[PDB]
Amino acid sequence: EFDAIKIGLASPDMIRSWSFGEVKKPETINYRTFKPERDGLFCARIFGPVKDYECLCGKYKRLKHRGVICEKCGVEVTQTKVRRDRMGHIELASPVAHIWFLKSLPSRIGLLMDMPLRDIERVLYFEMYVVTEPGMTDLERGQMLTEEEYLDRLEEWGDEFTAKMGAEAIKDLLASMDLPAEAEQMREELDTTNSETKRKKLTKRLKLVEAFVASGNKPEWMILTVLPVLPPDLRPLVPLDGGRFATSDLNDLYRRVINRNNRLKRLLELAAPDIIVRNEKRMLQESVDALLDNGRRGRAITGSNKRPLKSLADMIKGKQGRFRQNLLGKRVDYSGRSVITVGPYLRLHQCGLPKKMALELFKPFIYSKLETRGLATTIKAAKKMVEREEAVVWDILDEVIREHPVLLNRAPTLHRLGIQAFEPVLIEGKAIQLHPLVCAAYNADFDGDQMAVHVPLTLEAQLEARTLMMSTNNILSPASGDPIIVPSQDVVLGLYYMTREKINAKGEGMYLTGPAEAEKAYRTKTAELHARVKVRITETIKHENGKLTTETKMIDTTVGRAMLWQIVPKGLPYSLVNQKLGKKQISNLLNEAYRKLGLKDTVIFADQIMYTGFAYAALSGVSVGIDDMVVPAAKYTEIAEAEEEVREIQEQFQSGLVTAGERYNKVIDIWASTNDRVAKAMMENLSSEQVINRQGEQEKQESFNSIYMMADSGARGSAAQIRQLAGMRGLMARPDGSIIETPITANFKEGLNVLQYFISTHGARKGLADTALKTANSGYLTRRLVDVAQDVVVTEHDCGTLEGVVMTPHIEGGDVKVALTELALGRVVSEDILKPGTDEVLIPRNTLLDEKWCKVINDNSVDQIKVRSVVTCDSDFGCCAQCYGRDLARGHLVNQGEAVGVIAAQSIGEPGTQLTIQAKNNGSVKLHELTIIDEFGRTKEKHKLPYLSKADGDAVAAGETVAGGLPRVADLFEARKPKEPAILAEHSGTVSFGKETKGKRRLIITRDSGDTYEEMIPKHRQLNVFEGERIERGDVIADGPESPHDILRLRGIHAVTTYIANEVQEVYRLQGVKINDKHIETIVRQMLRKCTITFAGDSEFLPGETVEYSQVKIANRKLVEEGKEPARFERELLGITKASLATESFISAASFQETTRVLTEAAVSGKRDDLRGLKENVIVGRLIPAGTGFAYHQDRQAKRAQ
Amino acid sequence: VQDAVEKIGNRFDLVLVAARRARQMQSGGKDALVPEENDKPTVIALREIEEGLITKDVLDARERQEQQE
RNA sequence: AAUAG
DNA sequence: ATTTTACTAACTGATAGCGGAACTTTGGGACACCCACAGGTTACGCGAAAATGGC
DNA sequence: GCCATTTTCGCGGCTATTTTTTTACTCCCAAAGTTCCGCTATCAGTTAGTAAAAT
Ligand SMILES: [Mg+2]
Ligand SMILES: [Zn+2]
Ligand SMILES: [Zn+2]
Repeated sequence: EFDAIKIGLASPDMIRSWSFGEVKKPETINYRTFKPERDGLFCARIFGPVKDYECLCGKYKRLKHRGVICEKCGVEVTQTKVRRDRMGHIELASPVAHIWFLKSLPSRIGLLMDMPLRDIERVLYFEMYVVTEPGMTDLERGQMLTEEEYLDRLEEWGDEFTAKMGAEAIKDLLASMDLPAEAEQMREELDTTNSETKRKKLTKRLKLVEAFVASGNKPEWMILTVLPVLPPDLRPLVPLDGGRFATSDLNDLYRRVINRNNRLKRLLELAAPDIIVRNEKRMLQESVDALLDNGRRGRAITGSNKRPLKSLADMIKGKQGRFRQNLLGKRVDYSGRSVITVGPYLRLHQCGLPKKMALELFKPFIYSKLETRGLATTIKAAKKMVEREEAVVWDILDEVIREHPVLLNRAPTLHRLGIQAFEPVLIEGKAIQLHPLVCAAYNADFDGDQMAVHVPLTLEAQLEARTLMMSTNNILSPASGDPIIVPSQDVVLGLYYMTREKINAKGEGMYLTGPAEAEKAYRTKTAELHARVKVRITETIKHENGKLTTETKMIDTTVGRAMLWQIVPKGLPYSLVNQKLGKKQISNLLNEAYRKLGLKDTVIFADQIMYTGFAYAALSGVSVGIDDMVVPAAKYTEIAEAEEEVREIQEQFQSGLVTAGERYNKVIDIWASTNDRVAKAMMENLSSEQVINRQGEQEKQESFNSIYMMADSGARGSAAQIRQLAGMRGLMARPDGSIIETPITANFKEGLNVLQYFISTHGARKGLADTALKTANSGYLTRRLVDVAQDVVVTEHDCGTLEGVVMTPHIEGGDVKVALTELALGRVVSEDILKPGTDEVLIPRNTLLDEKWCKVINDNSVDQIKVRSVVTCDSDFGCCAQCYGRDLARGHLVNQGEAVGVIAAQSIGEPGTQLTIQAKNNGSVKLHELTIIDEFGRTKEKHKLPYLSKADGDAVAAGETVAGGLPRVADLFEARKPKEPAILAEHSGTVSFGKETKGKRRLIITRDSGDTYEEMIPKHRQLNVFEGERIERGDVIADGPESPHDILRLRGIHAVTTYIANEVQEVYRLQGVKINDKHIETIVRQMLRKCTITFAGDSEFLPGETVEYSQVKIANRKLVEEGKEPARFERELLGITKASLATESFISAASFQETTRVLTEAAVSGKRDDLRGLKENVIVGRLIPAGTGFAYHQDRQAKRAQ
Repeated sequence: VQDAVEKIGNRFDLVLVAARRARQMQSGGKDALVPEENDKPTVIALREIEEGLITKDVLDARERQEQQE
């Protein structure tokens, strides 16, 4: 229907065209008949009838008279919904300045007229005159006159000049401006200017002036003469129960405006003294400002409730505004909510849904099937049958929900796995049954959690639920590619208990024909689960090439391991099961099943694993008791020794040998060492036991203690928590953060006393408060990321670019922090991977790196590769599939139409709650910094070289001595400048000292051309530069934190990308969060979207102008095709908030935040929104240009092309 | 639905093709090319796509044949 | 405001 | 010869119109002299950008 | 006329479920428009009766 949204100023004629009448009275409704009053705020003659196809007269009262205007009343015979669309207007007695174009800084009226805002308000507030037509006089336009001076010069000159005061004066000044003449004048003055401040001022004003010329807007439209009036049904006056009426504040504001306008007209008719008229004009301006934006001018007008009235700006803006409350999110039909319980019998694609809840949700479907099969004659009969709850209704409900998927949601929806589709199974009850294996995806536990349920209606929505959102499709984490349905808690415990090994168990040494006979022996009490036996195992191995090799052989194992092998799918080794299975081992089993067998086998295997784990956790009888907390006997001796040595240190303090700080430090170290020793003794005592073997000797066995089993299996519990249960609680911190000298020398088994419990509460409260506040901080960060990255969609397959990024193993010392395989898995090669010391092309260009090619890279000892990146993609809009690579949630190359920006933002934002020289290897030494290369050729030690045993190339043997989490991420993604940033070498050249000017110092550099560049340095700067040295560009002169903007300016796009990615990944890896770097690269790409033009060239770009990079690239391609001088630009790094606010579309920018500024700028500019991103199409109700809608939008782009 | 995405290649394209086929079996009078087995039109369309009977080109060809007739 | 996750 | 039906005339209710008096509603007036207002508020904090001030 | 310091401006997680608020105050009169009850009168619909027709 429509292809774009156009915004701009409104002329008086346009406002009159919108209007169906003029509001002349502040009347709303009669106080007896409750009918609209004529020419009032609710007039039926202006806005439409109050009843469908009726008039206030009651004369024309049917559809026979549609479109006929009653002569007695004037009310058109039509529908009542027209009162939601018909607008009105007020003819203002005096012009009024628009508050947005006056006080939304910077002021557009002031910028256009080149007069300060204070002067404009002085003219408006009737304090100072201003010259409109200077005439044949020394007076100039825009020069201010006081009343005294105005009277003086009125006597002096007379009618030669015109001087006015108020909004009429500003309108006359704006109407008399010659815009092309001003544009020429600013261009000429910019040609012959040197100061950068005046250059900025003239470039801003010139941009405004030429925007006004191009848009067709006239400046005097910024001063209102006709005021539009909203439809009444959008500001309703509706009756409540008991005769009370509820009204909108807009009615009060409009009534104030109308009353003051009528009083102004009456005063002008009475020829009142000028002071009264000036007062009335001030009040009219104040009333209109309050109606448009309350509180911007001054004291906000308040109603009888003593609270500020809500204006139109408040209608459209804010968290509670129309954009966010009603347009970006809505309340929906066919939805429900209930508490969630656990269904351990369900399959991964099934969810237990209550019968009554399904009956309410699927009601139209039940009506349709009752009508179809003849059980109900009409729809009212079907309604009666459903209300009476007949058995045939239940059969119809089963047939309806037979294969209809349903969507389950849990708030907060931190990532897309917070909504998944399931096949419903009708259950008796009122609680939703949720599959256990999906709980980790939902962050859902059964302690009172509630879930919402939605019914997809159309066939497309049903197929989207089945194909995309179904739980069996989403078993990999889109953030990292790791499985997300890994078993936890009881399952793991069961699999741990069944696969453990016991010495001299019943049935040891027995020979078993296979898993079935192991199960038979277990069920007959012949052998225990933990009996060491020999079992004939038939194992099938599916190789990389697809070879299926079957080998039968006798393996030493346990009964439980074979019984578990019974459910393992064919194609996997028995070594994955022939061990004790903790959480990590089961994770490995599922990962190998996915990597070597597929998706269906993995789903069946996961279901069987969870069934078996539950069953054998039940059969184990694992229980927690007070005797399971074994406190070591060494704890008391260690406490006594620590106390005695603390007394000795106190005695030394009283002798003056050591200071107070030393005493504090060594007491703390004493207690920390004591805690470590007690923990070690407790773990050693709890981890082992002594058993009698078959020969009768004593053997050491791993303990079957319940708490030890729970912790070791990874089901629940860790070393620190067992420490607290059976060892020492340890040193605790004060609310400010300092450590208390005496620790809690008691565990939870013994019980704390009052002081120890109070000290514990000190830290417990801090933890809870920190969680509560970081929730809001993380939410705001995630929203900002989603806004900045919402437009990134895979639009092509290959962009045909040769650029890429250099990838190397991450070395932060003597060990690898992360391997090259983990970084390269899923990325497309950009330059051929030649074998080291050889010219054979091991891996060609444009090949996805999967597990097989990762093993190939690892075997041949390759250090540095080059891969395609989203930051270096050349696509005009969005990115292409090759520059992105593998879709982590799907395992293959990313498909066209995938909204990867939203995925990146969710992947980064979801873990925000969790957020708070001697050689060690043998090889040679290479200098660049210090690098220690192994014999294979891989770089394994990267060390700094401050300004050495072995020189360059000299081999070194091992042992030779050659010689704040979430705020940090937010500051990195906002491109914040550090407080004391490092001073970097602006240009490459020879350093030279300079004249130490008072206050702060200066230095100079001589370039290769002999030109001298002067740098300004603060006094307190430990300069690392020496005269006569040719410092390269980007070299550090003064040490300090590095600004990302300086990195971009002096090193390039790759350097800033690496910096941001490394810092963010350092923060995330400190806490153990696995997030792929392509998400951070997508965000950084959205950060590098603007360029400032340095050379104007011949393209339609002004110097010093911040414009979109894609537009410049397209223009440069066109100009090169035309063989003309291209534009020269410097790319800019913006924060995610600033980048979001500086997008091309004003709908998205307004929907994000700062609605008034965005709308004011768009209105003065006359912007046009093409609806190219997701948010715009969400707001206007259209299909998003991603995924299933992608193709649709493409088709339209063809039809517009044709 | 791994077989269906293997036969089509793109999940979004598979959704669109299956939606067209399901609308043909539900709103239109077209009959299934596989045993229905008490299945909804969406599942029937997915099974037909998996069997290789229904593709985008096949649907376009049948639409062209209907237009010719 | 209070409460649940 | 009898029974069903079509035709017609009279009754009655709804309804548009009118009368007229009560009822609601609007505009004007009031002559000792009176002659400048509120009016609660705020223990935020942080970052940007925009407006002032310094020499 | 640029370098720093003070002043505004806008922002601060998502789903549920329990429940209204409260000061402040002339009177009278004449003139005008509107309403409410009662009556009239006309038209259309309904119903009862009787002749016309058919069995
Ligand atoms: Mg919970
Ligand atoms: Zn009317
Ligand atoms: Zn690309």
